[PDB]
Amino acid sequence: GFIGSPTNLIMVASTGACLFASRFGLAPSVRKVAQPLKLADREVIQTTGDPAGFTATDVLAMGAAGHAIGVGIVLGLKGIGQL
Amino acid sequence: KVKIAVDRNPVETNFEKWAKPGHFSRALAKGPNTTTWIWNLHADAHDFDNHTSDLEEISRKVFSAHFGQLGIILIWLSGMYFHGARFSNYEGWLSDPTHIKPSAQVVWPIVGQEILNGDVGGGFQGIQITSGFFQLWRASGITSELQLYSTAIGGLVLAAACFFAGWFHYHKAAPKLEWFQNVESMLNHHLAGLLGLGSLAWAGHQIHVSLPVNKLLDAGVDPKEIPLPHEFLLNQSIIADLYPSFSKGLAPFFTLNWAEYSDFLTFKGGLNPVTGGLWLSDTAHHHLAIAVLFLVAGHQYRTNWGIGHSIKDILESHKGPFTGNGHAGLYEILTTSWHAQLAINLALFGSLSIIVAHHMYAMPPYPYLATDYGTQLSLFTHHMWIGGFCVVGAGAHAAIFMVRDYDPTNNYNNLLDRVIRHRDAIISHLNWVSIFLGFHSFGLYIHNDTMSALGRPQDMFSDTAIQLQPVFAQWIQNTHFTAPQLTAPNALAATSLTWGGDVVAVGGKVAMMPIALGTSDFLVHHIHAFTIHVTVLILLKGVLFARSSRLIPDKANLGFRFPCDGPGRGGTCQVSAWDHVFLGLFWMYNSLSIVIFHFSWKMQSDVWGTVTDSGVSHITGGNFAQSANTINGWLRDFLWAQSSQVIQSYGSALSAYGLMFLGAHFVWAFSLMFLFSGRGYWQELIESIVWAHNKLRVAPSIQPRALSITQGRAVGVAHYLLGGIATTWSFFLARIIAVG
Amino acid sequence: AGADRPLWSPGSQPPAWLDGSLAGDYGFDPLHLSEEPEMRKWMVQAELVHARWAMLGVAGILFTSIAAKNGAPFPDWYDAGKEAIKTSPAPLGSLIFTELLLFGWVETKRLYDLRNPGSQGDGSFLGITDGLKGKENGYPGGLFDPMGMSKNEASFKEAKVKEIKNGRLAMLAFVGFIAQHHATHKSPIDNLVDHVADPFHVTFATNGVSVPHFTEF
Amino acid sequence: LYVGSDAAALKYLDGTLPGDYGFDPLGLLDPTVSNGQGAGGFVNPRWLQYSEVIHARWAMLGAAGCIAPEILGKAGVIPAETAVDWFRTGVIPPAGVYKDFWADPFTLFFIEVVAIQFAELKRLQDYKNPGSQSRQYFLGLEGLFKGSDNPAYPGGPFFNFANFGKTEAEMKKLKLNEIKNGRLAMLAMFGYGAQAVITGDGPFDNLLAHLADPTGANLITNLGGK
Amino acid sequence: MKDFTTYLSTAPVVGLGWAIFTSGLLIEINRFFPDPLVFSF
Ligand code: CLA
Ligand code: CLA
Ligand code: CLA
Ligand SMILES: CC1=C(/C=C/C(C)=C\C=C/C(C)=C/C=C/C=C(C)/C=C/C=C(C)/C=C/C2=C(C)CCCC2(C)C)C(C)(C)CCC1
Ligand SMILES: CC1=C(C/C=C(\C)CCC[C@H](C)CCC[C@H](C)CCCC(C)C)C(=O)c2ccccc2C1=O
Repeated sequence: GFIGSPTNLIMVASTGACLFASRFGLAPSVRKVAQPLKLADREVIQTTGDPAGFTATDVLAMGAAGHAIGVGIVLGLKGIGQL
Repeated sequence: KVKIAVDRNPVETNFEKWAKPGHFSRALAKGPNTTTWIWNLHADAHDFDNHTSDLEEISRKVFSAHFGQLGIILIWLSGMYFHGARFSNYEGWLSDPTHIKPSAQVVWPIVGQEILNGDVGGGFQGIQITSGFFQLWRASGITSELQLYSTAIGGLVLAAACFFAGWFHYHKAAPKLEWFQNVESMLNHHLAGLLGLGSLAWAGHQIHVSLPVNKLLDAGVDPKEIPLPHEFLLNQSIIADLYPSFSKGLAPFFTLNWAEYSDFLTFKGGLNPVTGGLWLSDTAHHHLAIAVLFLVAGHQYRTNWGIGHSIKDILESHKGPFTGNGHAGLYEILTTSWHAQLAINLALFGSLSIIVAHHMYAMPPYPYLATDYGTQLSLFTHHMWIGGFCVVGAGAHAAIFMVRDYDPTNNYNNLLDRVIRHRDAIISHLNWVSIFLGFHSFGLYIHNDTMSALGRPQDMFSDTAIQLQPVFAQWIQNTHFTAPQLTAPNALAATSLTWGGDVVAVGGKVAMMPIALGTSDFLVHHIHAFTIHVTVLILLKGVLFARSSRLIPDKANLGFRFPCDGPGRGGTCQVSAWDHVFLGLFWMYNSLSIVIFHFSWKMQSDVWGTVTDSGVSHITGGNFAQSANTINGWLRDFLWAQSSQVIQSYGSALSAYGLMFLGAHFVWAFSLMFLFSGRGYWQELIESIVWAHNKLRVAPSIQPRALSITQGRAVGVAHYLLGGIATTWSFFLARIIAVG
Repeated sequence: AGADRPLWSPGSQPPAWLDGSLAGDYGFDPLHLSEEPEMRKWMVQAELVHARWAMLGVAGILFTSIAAKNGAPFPDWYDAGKEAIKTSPAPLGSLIFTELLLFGWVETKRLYDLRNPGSQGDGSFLGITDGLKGKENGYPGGLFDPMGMSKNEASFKEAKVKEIKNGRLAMLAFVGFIAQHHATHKSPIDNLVDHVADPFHVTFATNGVSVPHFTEF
Repeated sequence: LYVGSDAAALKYLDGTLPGDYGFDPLGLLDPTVSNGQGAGGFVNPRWLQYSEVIHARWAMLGAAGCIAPEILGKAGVIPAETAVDWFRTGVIPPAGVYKDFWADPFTLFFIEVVAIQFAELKRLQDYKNPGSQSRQYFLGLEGLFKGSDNPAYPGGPFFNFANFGKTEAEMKKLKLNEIKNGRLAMLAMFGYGAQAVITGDGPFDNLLAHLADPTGANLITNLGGK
Repeated sequence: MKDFTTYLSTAPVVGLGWAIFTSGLLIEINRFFPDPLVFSF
């Protein structure tokens, strides 16, 4: 919440890591399918200038995932007495 | 892919089909000629699978019928709120809930029934209600009758809106088959919106309205002097005084410092000593966590945006080596058959109702709910019976799906085919398990009764002679008593008082206390398991042998609901799956009757009572440890020791319970003539009456006929269930109101 | 007198049974009543008698209230029966049953003229043949129309339209009488003077009824 | 440019609508949705466009009526007692009610509901039956209610008495600008309601607070964050 | 109207009408004649 707080830093890092994972393979996305690996799919939604398969629902889903991972990490570290 | 598919005006709103009673089926479209047509009019009314073979029309009818049932439910809820608004002493009950009985039904003085308006207290006369609506309204922050009036008017408005919605979504804008088949969208919207959004809205109401009103009520201030909920909503000074964390003003939520919300979102597991109910802050954090979990779960399935899970892909992927085609054709089955979904919904709804009853007697989630013993007993019994009816209807509609909607082409080597392929082994093993359970439980009871009648108390299976103590249940109780100690250290106390601890009492009456488990408890628990096993065996034999059997190889062609196949092969009476459900209904009734008898006796002997300086004096003095081990103990110390209030209720406000008890005995006895006998006797009797009316030239044009064998069985089981249910209802309510 | 006639709502489709022949036919029928010709005749007769009694009662109420406001000792239209049989030579019971006996003849003659048109004017009642014959469904005429301005067809139609419009207006006037006497407990003329004295303040919203006041803020 | 146009949504809509930026993620302009005859459901393209333009006009009027009193009362144009916040006029008596009015607020509500019921019921009857309000005599202004083929743009001697847009290009530009300003005012009234709930002040006061201190007065600082 | 009238002319609806009529008649008789047992004019 506070600018410069450790929770802000690590949750911004988590959201950016989720976005970077969605941009380049890694995390499954709209254009990524199949259970074991990730395979190319239909474009589904126009990306509106974004290269590769990166649409609005992609950034919405992975921002939600990043916020969830960040709040889980924050509360887990607060439970164990860490940052 | 997922989109709204709606046809515009497929059915015109005309009264021309209201004049013709039999119109949905071609068999009844020809008009009536015998009286068995009339029953057939009231039997195939909701059999939409038989009226048309088109799944789209059936789905539209199902949607409209669900809207109608929601409208009926909202009408009933609005009427309940209106009765609480006008013909009730809720305002008087709020001043002293431990001395004024809850009353919300008032009778008209016409023929001497005004004696039913008993002295409930607070300057009011009426019937002592056991629904617990007073405690629900106290948990919702309702103070004045104006709020109940507003809730009733809003309920009537929403009921009219739902009734118009059913008319619109059937006659005007009827959804197509592709709209109903979007199971992924339905699941996502139900998990996120129906359950999660409602949980979040109720959590917000508990935070902003229910918690301050309940805190001020527990403080002991006048309910008339309590500020209105909108004052808590708008002005922040009162909510800051009652809870300092509200002075932050949503700062800890968006800064992830949620521990600052710990004052009004607590984890003090247990019972509130002021009111004997669950902590409202605990319920607020509970519903908030449930809402968060359900909004997380509602984004699981793929609908229109690529990401998500496919139900068909998940079902086809989960295949093992011992099962062949693991869960292969189930997605096509559950997206085309309404009866399979009905069976699933009814089974899960009934099991969840049983869970609700158990976890509601265990933790009373309402202020001044545990002190009202009658409310708790009535709620437990009601949810118990509704759950049992739902789980037997699950087997009924599963058998209906087996007869009608099963396709062998889509089921070659899948799980359903293998279940049908070893159904005989399933039924044989279940029969052996049921017989062994019934022997080693009921024969144990008979052993105790015999050795009691033979003067051998040391030979009995009691708490003093042969200790067959429930060591697993006692170990689990001890572990859950230590759950806040080591495994859940953030909880202030135990999650419930049933595991152990101290005695919580309100107004001199014990709200909750630890429950000891002995040999009688083990005996009745194994008896319940045996009865459930037998009912499961009956319903599973009905479901699995619904299509074919060794006795009848072409049972599928005879339909789901047929009386018999003649006296051939020795006799094929009651061989249909419908007759199996009709037989299992009695076993469900017996099982739940024994369960509620165990609940009533155990909580009257070891839970409920009064609290004095010497200790806790229970209602029956704790005879369950020494009387529940024999059938004669239930006969004398539970059925004869109680039920004296029912028979002595004449001349008082409880006399309607005695009259209802007698009427229930009457209906239960009257059911036996339909359960026994047959059809030819009554048919010839009706022929003689036809001759009598023909002598006087008053023979009706519609030929009177005897009830069908299936119809006679249905009438018998319905009157039998109604008689037994109302007998237990009257006995329980009269006993728990007079002495409770 | 039909087809392109002003309706209750501009653009709404008029009902098939409401062709505009009847007086005051604005095609107003949300519940689709009076579809059958016999049901239409019964509804027309009921509307006509309700209209005549409503206009008579509203005129009497207005005259009594105007005289009371002018200074004449007349009671309010509400609870006038109490002082009425307090000062009546005829007590209650006898008066209402005498009224019922006097009304039964007229009501049953109206009913059997509605069921059988022209059957009353056959000399059965004091040898009257030309009179006591219904000119129309709900419009008897004869001795009930002493002066003959209903002989002209166009004049009769205009009189029917005027009568049904003033009847509907008097129906709403009587409903308003009941409503604002239950709301204000004053005479309708008192409500009229209060409305024309301070129109900007005195209205249906300042009586303490109709609109509820809970928070008072 | 198409502002965030979702793919597979252009398959059923071409460029005929004024805005028509191709943004339809869930999908409601599809002719397959509510296809048939008669009244049908409420999700049809004609009613969708009609409700969109009516929401646009109402939101534009609301944004104007929320800005003008506060802005003119900040200066000497509007006196201070009449320069109340838009939610403190009496629309929400918990928020605030202006007692010094020429009539009671419920009397004004009754006059308003009668007038707007006449207006919107005539509008609805013309929507169901085009040109029907010009036939039945209303006051003599029936020729002013002639309407057009599109119910969203009736025109006539009163609704468009300036007869702007003689050419089709000017009609298209005017319709696009109307729907754009209406969508902007819809988002504006959304923000106005949000600020009224959170800040409890007028939108111009919130704008001045953001202007004076950007970081010290923003959405993050509104709810307690830093 | 006539279709709704024939719906009201069906046996359950007229039976319901008879039920309310008879029940209301007996209830009003019992209310205005409180608890009689023997016919004594
Ligand atoms: C998040 C959105 C949402 C919500 C809240 C609901 C809610 C509901 N659905 Mg629905 N459903 C949805 C989306 C949603 N649906 C979608 C997208 C589909 C298509 C895939 C379906 C398909 C569907 C079927 C096929 C059926 C339901 C049924 C039901 C009801 C279940 C009974 C119950 O729990 O009573 C809860 C009751 C209440 C809480 C009382 C208030 C109910 C209000 C009026 C509903 C308001 C939510 C509504 C969806 C808003 C949109 C409607 C709007 C145009 C007016 C419930 C009202 C069943 C039904 O017909 O019930 C009538 C049923 O058989 N749903
Ligand atoms: C569904 C549940 C729910 C609801 C309705 C509320 C609602 C509220 N809570 Mg609560 N709260 C909740 C859950 C909920 N909360 C939960 C789960 C927690 C976690 C512990 C809290 C914790 C909490 C705290 C600690 C506090 C509140 C406060 C508030 C108020 C502030 C609202 C606000 O700023 O939000 C944001 C609201 C908006 C952005 C407004 C929505 C946008 C509007 C509606 C747009 C309208 C536009 C429209 C078109 C124009 C108007 C139309 C008109 C012209 C006709 C409000 C009454 C605070 C309070 O009471 O002080 C005032 C407070 O101190 N709540
Ligand atoms: C109290 C009466 C009674 C009794 C004893 C039984 C007994 C039985 N029924 Mg049931 N049943 C009853 C009433 C009863 N029924 C009624 C009223 C209905 C109508 C709804 C049904 C409907 C019904 C169905 C639908 C089914 C059964 C089944 C069964 C069997 C389950 C075996 C078991 O678990 O217990 C074991 C048996 C006992 C505990 C009997 C008690 C007697 C003593 C303890 C046994 C020893 C006696 C003595 C020591 C030996 C004497 C030897 C010599 C002198 C004769 C068993 C034969 C099921 C079945 O076939 O098997 C699973 C089944 O599917 N019954
Ligand atoms: C590179 C680039 C760029 C940038 C971009 C960006 C920077 C973005 C971002 C984005 C973002 C940054 C987003 C986010 C989102 C988020 C979200 C969506 C989240 C969440 C939500 C919610 C609603 C939540 C909830 C919750 C709660 C409350 C509780 C529980 C848990 C959770 C967390 C789940 C640009 C354009 C310039 C250019 C080009 C490229
Ligand atoms: C008695 C009996 C009959 C005969 C029962 C018949 C014909 C049903 C009679 C139902 C009556 C007509 C219901 C209505 C009774 C009253 C006339 C209605 C209430 C009257 C009061 C309100 C005055 C069967 O047909 C039968 C069939 C199969 C198994 C068992 C039996 C069985 O036991």
